Amino acid sequence: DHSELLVNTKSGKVMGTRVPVLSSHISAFLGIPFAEPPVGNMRFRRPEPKKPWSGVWNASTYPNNCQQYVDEQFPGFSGSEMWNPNREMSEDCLYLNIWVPSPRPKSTTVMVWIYGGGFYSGSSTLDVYNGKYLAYTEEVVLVSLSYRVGAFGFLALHGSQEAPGNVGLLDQRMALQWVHDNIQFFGGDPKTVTIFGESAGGASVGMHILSPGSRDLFRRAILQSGSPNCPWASVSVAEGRRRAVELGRNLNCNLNSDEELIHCLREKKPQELIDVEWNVLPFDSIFRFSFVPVIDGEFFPTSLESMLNSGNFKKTQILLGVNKDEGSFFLLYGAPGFSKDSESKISREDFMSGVKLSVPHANDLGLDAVTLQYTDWMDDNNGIKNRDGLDDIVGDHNVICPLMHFVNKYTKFGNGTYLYFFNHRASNLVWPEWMGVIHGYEIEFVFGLPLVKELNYTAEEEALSRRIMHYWATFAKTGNPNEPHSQESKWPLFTTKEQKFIDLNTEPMKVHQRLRVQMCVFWNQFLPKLLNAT
Amino acid sequence: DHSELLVNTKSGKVMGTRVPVLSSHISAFLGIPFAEPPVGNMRFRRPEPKKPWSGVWNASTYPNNCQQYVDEQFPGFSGSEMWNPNREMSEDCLYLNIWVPSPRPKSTTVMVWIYGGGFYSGSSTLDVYNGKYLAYTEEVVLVSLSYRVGAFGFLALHGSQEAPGNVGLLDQRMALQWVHDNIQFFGGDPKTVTIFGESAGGASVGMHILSPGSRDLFRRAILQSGSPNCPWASVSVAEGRRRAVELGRNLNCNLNSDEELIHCLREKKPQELIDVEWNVLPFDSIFRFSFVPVIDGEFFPTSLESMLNSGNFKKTQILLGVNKDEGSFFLLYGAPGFSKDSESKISREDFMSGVKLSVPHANDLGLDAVTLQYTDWMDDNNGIKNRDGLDDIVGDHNVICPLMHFVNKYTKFGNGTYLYFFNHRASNLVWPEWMGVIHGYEIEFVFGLPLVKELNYTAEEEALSRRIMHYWATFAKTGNPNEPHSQESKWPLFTTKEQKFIDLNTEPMKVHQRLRVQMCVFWNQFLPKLLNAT
Ligand SMILES: *[C@@H]1O[C@H](CO)[C@@H](O[C@@H]2O[C@H](CO)[C@@H](O)[C@H](O)[C@H]2NC(C)=O)[C@H](O)[C@H]1NC(C)=O
Ligand SMILES: *[C@@H]1O[C@H](CO)[C@@H](O[C@@H]2O[C@H](CO)[C@@H](O)[C@H](O)[C@H]2NC(C)=O)[C@H](O)[C@H]1NC(C)=O
Ligand SMILES: *[C@@H]1O[C@H](CO)[C@@H](O)[C@H](O)[C@H]1NC(C)=O
Ligand SMILES: *[C@@H]1O[C@H](CO)[C@@H](O)[C@H](O)[C@H]1NC(C)=O
Ligand SMILES: C[C@@]12CCN[C@@H]1Nc1ccc(O)cc12
Ligand SMILES: C[C@@]12CCN[C@@H]1Nc1ccc(O)cc12
Ligand SMILES: [Cl-]
Ligand SMILES: [Cl-]
Ligand SMILES: [Cl-]
Ligand SMILES: [Cl-]
Ligand SMILES: [Cl-]
Ligand SMILES: [Cl-]
Ligand SMILES: [Cl-]
Ligand SMILES: [Cl-]
Ligand SMILES: [Cl-]
Ligand SMILES: [Cl-]
Ligand SMILES: [Cl-]
Ligand SMILES: [Cl-]
Ligand SMILES: [Cl-]
Ligand SMILES: [Cl-]
Ligand SMILES: [Cl-]
Ligand SMILES: [Cl-]
Ligand SMILES: [Cl-]
Ligand SMILES: [Cl-]
Ligand SMILES: [Cl-]
Ligand SMILES: [Cl-]
Ligand SMILES: [Cl-]
Ligand SMILES: [Cl-]
Repeated sequence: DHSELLVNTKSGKVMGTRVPVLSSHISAFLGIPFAEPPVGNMRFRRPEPKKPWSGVWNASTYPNNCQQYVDEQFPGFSGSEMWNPNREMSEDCLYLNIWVPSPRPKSTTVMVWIYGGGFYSGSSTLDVYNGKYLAYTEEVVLVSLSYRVGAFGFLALHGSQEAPGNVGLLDQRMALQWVHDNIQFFGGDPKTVTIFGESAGGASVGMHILSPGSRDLFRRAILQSGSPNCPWASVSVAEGRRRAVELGRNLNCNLNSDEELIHCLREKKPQELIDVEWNVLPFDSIFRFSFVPVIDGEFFPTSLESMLNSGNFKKTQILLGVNKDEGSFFLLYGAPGFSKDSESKISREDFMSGVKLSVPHANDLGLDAVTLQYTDWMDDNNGIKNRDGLDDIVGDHNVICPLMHFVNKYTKFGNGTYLYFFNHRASNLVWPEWMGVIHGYEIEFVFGLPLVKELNYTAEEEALSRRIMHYWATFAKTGNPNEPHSQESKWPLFTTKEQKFIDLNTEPMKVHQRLRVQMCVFWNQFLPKLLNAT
Repeated sequence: DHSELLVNTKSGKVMGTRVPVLSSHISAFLGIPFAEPPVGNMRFRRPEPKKPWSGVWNASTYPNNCQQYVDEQFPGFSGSEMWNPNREMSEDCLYLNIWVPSPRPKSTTVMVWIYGGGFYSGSSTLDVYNGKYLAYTEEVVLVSLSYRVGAFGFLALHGSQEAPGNVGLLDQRMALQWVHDNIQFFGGDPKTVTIFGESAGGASVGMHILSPGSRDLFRRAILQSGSPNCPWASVSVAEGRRRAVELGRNLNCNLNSDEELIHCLREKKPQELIDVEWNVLPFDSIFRFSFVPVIDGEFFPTSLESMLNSGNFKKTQILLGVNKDEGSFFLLYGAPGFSKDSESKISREDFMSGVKLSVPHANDLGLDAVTLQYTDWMDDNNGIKNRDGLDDIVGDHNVICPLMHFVNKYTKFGNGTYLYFFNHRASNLVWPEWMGVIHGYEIEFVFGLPLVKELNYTAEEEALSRRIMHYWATFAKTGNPNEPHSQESKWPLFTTKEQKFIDLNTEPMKVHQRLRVQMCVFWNQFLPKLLNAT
């Protein structure tokens, strides 16, 4: 072993690059391969382990981003473009990135990031995901993986082995297997790996907790604005098949057999599958994505609900939470009456159009039930109330209530739960005020962007980012976000009985209980009973 | 014409009695017959007009009270005994009472009182109904009628003419016909008659507004805590028949034909029918009575809802309202966990037992819907919240929301609506504090008991009674409760658009809007759609 930027792993030697960070420096090994390129006849198939290489792998520059739908609703606007691929797109995209403190640690806490983006998009190379601030400030080895999204990672024709489904989840598991096998050479302790992600990434984290084939590969888990049981996170095998066939029908494919269909889908260039991706959804809806995990009986033994009830899952500690206005993004992009440069005050007619779009699987009784629940009939024509009420409908149904069901089911068997409610609106936010604390905007605090002066955050925001980075890192390290024997206020543990949680903002810590119970009893207990009876 | 206490009517001469009232005096003609005694083969039949008499009728003492169930839940307790018959009970009970100012007016405003008591009880002779205070203070001719209740006034075997149903309503209409024909001789103006009643009496008033055969007999209407469309106020002809047959089955009657059944029921003494009256209800329930008006296609042309929608009803002015805690009486008497001498804090189990009892016709989804709606899940085990929530369930479902539906349907076609919310708890109340402002306790203010010193009301309460007596009387007289060109605050008119109403207490008048819309949209629009779909 010669240099600090050279590391010999079980797959071959890797050469990194020194990176500047807050007046200091650390090491980064970017673009390390963990699977063979899922190209050609490999498209839609399970990932294959990367064949070991001779010589030295150049790990000094980020890798390609997986083929995905690109958002151009607001061309040039940073608010939306900070999420788009910032590297060239390619089906050859299964790589991982590692940020190592300097000098190289011997056996320190490890954190693996799993990006979100509704399983149809996402990149490990985004600026808000730069792990050098976290690695540096908290001295953890920070890993960020990648995984096939869209049809590429989730086209599902159950029964077939050419496109069984969930391969994007299997891509994640292989990156986690590689971390388990090689993170030691980078100074990481494979027995103290914490996986964390946001949105589809948080749902993924929860899916690795559930899937028996993934449990042994990590120690602890953090989930941000995502839960495995989210209504948009999975589909039955019948629906997945139905959508795969419909995708084929959009490309004038032969539909006589799975082989015919799959072969045809494999002959198409990437952008061709992406171009008709959204045409397969079964309803006019928001917060619904075409290709997602399928409850196959393999990666997922049984229905998610029976697994949560039987305690059929990994038991450990978890730290999770949600943002105050999870729904605003999805209404801005597809609900009538909402627009980026307007206060978007909503009319009674658009409110109702929005309820229909938000609970696509509901019948009329169900739609009325929802409307009754979120309408102030003492002032039903208040455009701001209609807007905010619709925002909460989308956030409660799609993120918060599903996470609260998961939190409650998990706590009965887990070894420690820490729940947070993130409600701070960034001072340099480019989105309109009506969107509030947006889906995905706690991430910048988790990765420490506020400590970077040029980004223009207030001093209190830098403080908030530090507390957060330290809660996350201390939790990953010990199973508890609080410092042992500290003076600071204690984030209390979430219990079945007390159900406490804390707010996460620039104000002095404050503890609360039963996060949105009223609305969540509606969403998790009532509405489903109603839909199953009618 | 010789004396002030002697009056010659179209039915014969009547002799009254001078009565003392607040240091002064007035005349009272008590026990005037308006129908032939519905005795013997007359039981269950339509009322027959009283055959004119020779000589002078002694109208100096109250008449008998109709045969009815007598309440002995709290023997000796005034709170419950002030509602029980205070005269001997008899099937010979169709009489009316008149209080005439002195000196006798020539043609003044007339008010006719229709007592309540769920159509199974009630008397025109109760102390809280003494009309001398109102007649005196407001100089109106005050009439109080009587009508058969229980099986006697509402046994219904549609198709038959021996017991067609609604005869108790027909008893009321005949008393109103007699007032139309003879009130002139007592100084009353038959063209300015206002009918008013509480509970079943208020529902009756609304039924006379609906029934084309009753409309021409009165000018205006006042309804207190009752509405024709209340869930307990009527039954289909099938259900009435079903209950009449079940009553017969309780007395070991022959059930082969209506004639057999009716003849048998006619051979039984009164107390025998009363003794098994409650055994015919179809569900374990509260706020439900055995024999009530039937939607027969005669007195009621069509369903109450289609009549309200088509505007098929008398168009005039109406003044109506409800009390703050309508449900407490019915929970005290039959819901588990409630008792007279306890604070009655309710357990989650009794709350649920109570929901079942309160919405007897509901399936499980419906029961859950109700529970979800009235449960504070942030503190579901608060015994006081469970108690009060259950109180509102009973009041909203049985009185307030049905009245608000009626108010809204009526206003689209009426000539003026005045709505009130009575929320003052009497200072000398003998019932426990948890019952609040009880069903039936605004009556004592409407009849002016507070002006009687010996009854122990505060000075402010005497003031409240006077404003109320004067709103009622001024409304009966002109169609508007407000004084023309007055300094006092104005009770605004209730409109389809603004929906304003006022509170009625000892505080300075205050106007509000949309009385209990949130809960009433639930009860009037949502729940029924839910029950009709499931
Ligand atoms: C997490 O699991 C640990 C170990 O399974 C729990 O610690 C045990 O707690 C019981 C009760 O105090 C003791 O009898 C054992 O000796 C403990 N083991 C050790 C090594 O500490 C711990 O209580 C669990 N924590 C939570 C929040 O459930
Ligand atoms: C109650 O009815 C009366 C009479 O039908 C209404 O009075 C009429 O109002 C219109 C509009 O102002 C006038 O053109 C008529 O000349 C009025 N008639 C009389 C004799 O006043 C009155 O508006 C109605 N009130 C309510 C509250 O609906
Ligand atoms: C590593 O590869 C990148 C590819 O563009 C190149 O820019 C860089 O100079 C290379 N470094 C070495 C030592 O190969
Ligand atoms: C009227 O009848 C009642 C019946 O008890 C009696 O007390 C009263 O004295 C009678 N008066 C006359 C004049 O008949
Ligand atoms: C990761 C993000 C945050 C918002 N921008 C990115 N795009 C997207 C789409 C869906 C989702 O749930 C989450 C996301
Ligand atoms: C008239 C009263 C007021 C409470 N005491 C009398 N009894 C009774 C029963 C039912 C009802 O709706 C109303 C009543
Ligand atoms: Cl920097
Ligand atoms: Cl779903
Ligand atoms: Cl096929
Ligand atoms: Cl489709
Ligand atoms: Cl859309
Ligand atoms: Cl739950
Ligand atoms: Cl929950
Ligand atoms: Cl921003
Ligand atoms: Cl802005
Ligand atoms: Cl930023
Ligand atoms: Cl909940
Ligand atoms: Cl007196
Ligand atoms: Cl009903
Ligand atoms: Cl019969
Ligand atoms: Cl029965
Ligand atoms: Cl009962
Ligand atoms: Cl209504
Ligand atoms: Cl209404
Ligand atoms: Cl009292
Ligand atoms: Cl008391
Ligand atoms: Cl009294
Ligand atoms: Cl309403």
